[PDB]
Amino acid sequence: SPGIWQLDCTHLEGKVILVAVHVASGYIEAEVIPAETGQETAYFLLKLAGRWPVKTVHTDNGSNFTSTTVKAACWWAGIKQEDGIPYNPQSQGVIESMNKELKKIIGQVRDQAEHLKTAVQMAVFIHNHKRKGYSAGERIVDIIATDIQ
Amino acid sequence: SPGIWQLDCTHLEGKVILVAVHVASGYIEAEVIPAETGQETAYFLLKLAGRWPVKTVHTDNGSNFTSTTVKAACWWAGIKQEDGIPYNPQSQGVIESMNKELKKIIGQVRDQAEHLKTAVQMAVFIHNHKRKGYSAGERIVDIIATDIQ
Ligand SMILES: C[N@H+](Cc1ccccc1C(=O)NCC1CCCCC1)Cc1ccc2c(c1C(=O)O)OCO2
Ligand SMILES: C[N@H+](Cc1ccccc1C(=O)NCC1CCCCC1)Cc1ccc2c(c1C(=O)O)OCO2
Repeated sequence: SPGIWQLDCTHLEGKVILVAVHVASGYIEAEVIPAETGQETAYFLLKLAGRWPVKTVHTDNGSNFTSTTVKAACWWAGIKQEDGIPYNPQSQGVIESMNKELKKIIGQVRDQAEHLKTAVQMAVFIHNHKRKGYSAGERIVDIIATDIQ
Repeated sequence: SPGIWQLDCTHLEGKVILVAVHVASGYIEAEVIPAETGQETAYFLLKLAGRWPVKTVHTDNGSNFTSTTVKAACWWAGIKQEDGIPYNPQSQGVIESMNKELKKIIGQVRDQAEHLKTAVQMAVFIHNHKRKGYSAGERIVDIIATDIQ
């Protein structure tokens, strides 16, 4: 559970926002890319796993599950690559709700940046710092620290 | 000190590697950029502060210290921007040592990636996971968790 992350891809402004959610905390990392390719997804996972102890990734679609570049990055970084099949039906809804929340925040900051990627990072900042009581950023740190000890 | 980060800029292959070091842990984030500008530095700090509770940044040089875009990002993200003067002289050496270690790792993985940015992220991963004992990634989590609690 401390090491489990979920990939999520959403669209805005004719661009792609790639998101990794730390399932237990709701903490996120995200990036803007022109389109979701295996190489982009692989690179994003390499970045993520250098930053947090990523043990398992539930991929966002079967193309990234299949992608040999994504598999090579998971091998490199010591990540177990799994499917994202929502055997729990509430998984679909949680991700949907997050995409809607993120897009709403992006709208609230959109005028404060020229480039979409800036607004997305502002949205990541707000999402991770929002107290719900602890923030997602606080919850991820506590979960992993508990796990280390 | 859980909140204190130091910016560091180094060169390789005609490109710039921008590094943020969490001083208390030695944990790092890094990116490759064509050249160090106020705008790239501002964007890097925005990304960083969405991911970790950044209270203070010691900037790497007087141009990023002066930069109005860097100041606007520090304002946006709630970061106190400070100068990077090594009033403690052992600070110069620690960063120089880190740049040489990072470059060493980058050369050990350089053949495993076409693009420099990939090699740099592999080096970030290795650096943060290296046990010296605890790794830098373990230390940063423990430090911040203790601070929340
Ligand atoms: C396309 N190449 C192939 C390659 C080319 C040359 C040497 C080795 C390999 C190779 O397969 N290395 C194993 C891997 C190790 C970790 C992750 C993925 C693969 C890797 C790659 C993937 C994604 C990217 C890249 C790059 C890049 O080459 O820089 O740059 C930005 O997003
Ligand atoms: C240069 N612009 C000016 C701007 C343009 C339009 C609206 C507001 C502003 C504005 O100054 N907002 C205040 C901030 C300034 C810095 C950080 C947070 C808020 C911002 C910026 C900085 C660095 C970047 C960017 C961008 C971008 O516009 O996307 O893109 C990649 O690295």
